[PDB]
Amino acid sequence: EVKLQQSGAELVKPGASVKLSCTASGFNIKDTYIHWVKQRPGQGLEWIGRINSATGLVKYDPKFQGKATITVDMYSNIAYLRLTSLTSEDTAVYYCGRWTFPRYFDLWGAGTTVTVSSASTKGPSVFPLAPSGTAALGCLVKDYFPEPVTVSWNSGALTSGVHTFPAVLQSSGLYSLSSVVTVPSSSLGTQTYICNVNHKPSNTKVDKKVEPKSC
Amino acid sequence: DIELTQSPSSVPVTLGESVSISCRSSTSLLHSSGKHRLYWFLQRPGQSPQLLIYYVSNLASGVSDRFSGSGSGTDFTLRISRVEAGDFGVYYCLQSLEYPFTFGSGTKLEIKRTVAAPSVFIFPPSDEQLKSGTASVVCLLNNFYPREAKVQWKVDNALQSGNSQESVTEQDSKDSTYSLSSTLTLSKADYEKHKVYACEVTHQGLSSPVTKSFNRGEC
Ligand SMILES: N[C@@H](Cc1cc(=O)oc2cc(O)ccc12)C(=O)O
Repeated sequence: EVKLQQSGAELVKPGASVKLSCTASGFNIKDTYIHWVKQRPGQGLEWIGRINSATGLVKYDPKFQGKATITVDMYSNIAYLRLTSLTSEDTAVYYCGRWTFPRYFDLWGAGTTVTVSSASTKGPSVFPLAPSGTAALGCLVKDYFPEPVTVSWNSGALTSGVHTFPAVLQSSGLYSLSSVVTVPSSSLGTQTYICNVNHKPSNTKVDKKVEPKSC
Repeated sequence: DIELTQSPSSVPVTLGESVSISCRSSTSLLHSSGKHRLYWFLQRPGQSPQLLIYYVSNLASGVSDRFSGSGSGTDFTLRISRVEAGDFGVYYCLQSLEYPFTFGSGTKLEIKRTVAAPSVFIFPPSDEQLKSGTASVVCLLNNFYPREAKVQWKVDNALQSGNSQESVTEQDSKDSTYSLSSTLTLSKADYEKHKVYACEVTHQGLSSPVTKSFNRGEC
């Protein structure tokens, strides 16, 4: 029932600023310290700083002084991280997490992906991977920028046997991935299979039915 | 700043066996309270960090007692007994003795399991894509071990090259296997020109290479 909900993925220009939110529900944020952690793609966790939500006072890693500002709105139950003079070194996932004397680091947001780029967003094209014991089917999620995309199957009813691949870059500078699932061959005439593909930077949401091929 | 060293960067461990990993600090983490100010986190793939251990030895609420810790002064150890597929990820230590709080560089846990051959599937391009002028052919290698595999594309028996890329999953959270996707991209014209599309898979689990192929038009 206690939860931290982080703001959506952001594509932001070099030199610009962005402000990320971290919303508490099921508890009063003023009773917690809020920590911010950075993770550049494929790298380790980096502590940015932490705010005492009851007093507004912050400790920072000095590596980020003059770029990072943590704040809290006690009334609205929201903590924030503001980053200025953005460069490609600021492309990363930013996590918020609470600390209390009784429960320590017991609760984190799901992270917000920030991409610093001169380039415009591109939304994905979604194509079916139609099925041929066990059958495989999927969706090809082609030509998007930046990360991330989300894929679910049958609005999240179908989790077993799903593999959503890591994105790969094409020579175009755009990402592509596939999501596949293995299902009983006997379900192909009975059970409908829909991939749900979301891409927040492009304001894209698509549902693609994947059904047996042709003739 | 206090520096936390995690060595080595990656350790392999067999499903069901125990393993120990190391965090060493540049200075004592002993607080005047008599607590050592060190925490352990697990970050599973695509997930937020998850607290395992507080103050060296204390199991966090809701965590399996397969996880334990020990040490003092500057050298700390996390222990995982009877390693499960779900333990795959990166383990990070954190110190809270002095600001700024600092993380270790993290130790990736690699899970060793038995050799497993891939299931191989080939997908033609969708009619919906073909209308756009591009054709993507997909080859899936499902649930194999170890990670090394070779995919060759052939069109009418002509060995392709330059016109494909692939992606590999991290180790599966249930069975510790890999899966791999290879995409061949051609132009509607090329694809309409040729008949037989084949994906040839070489892997150490297979006694010889497996080919999946289709003939365009023949459903
Ligand atoms: N007086 C402490 C309270 C505290 C705040 C916090 O955010 O994280 C912690 C972690 C600890 O292991 C111990 C104390 C804290 C302080 O400001 O450092």
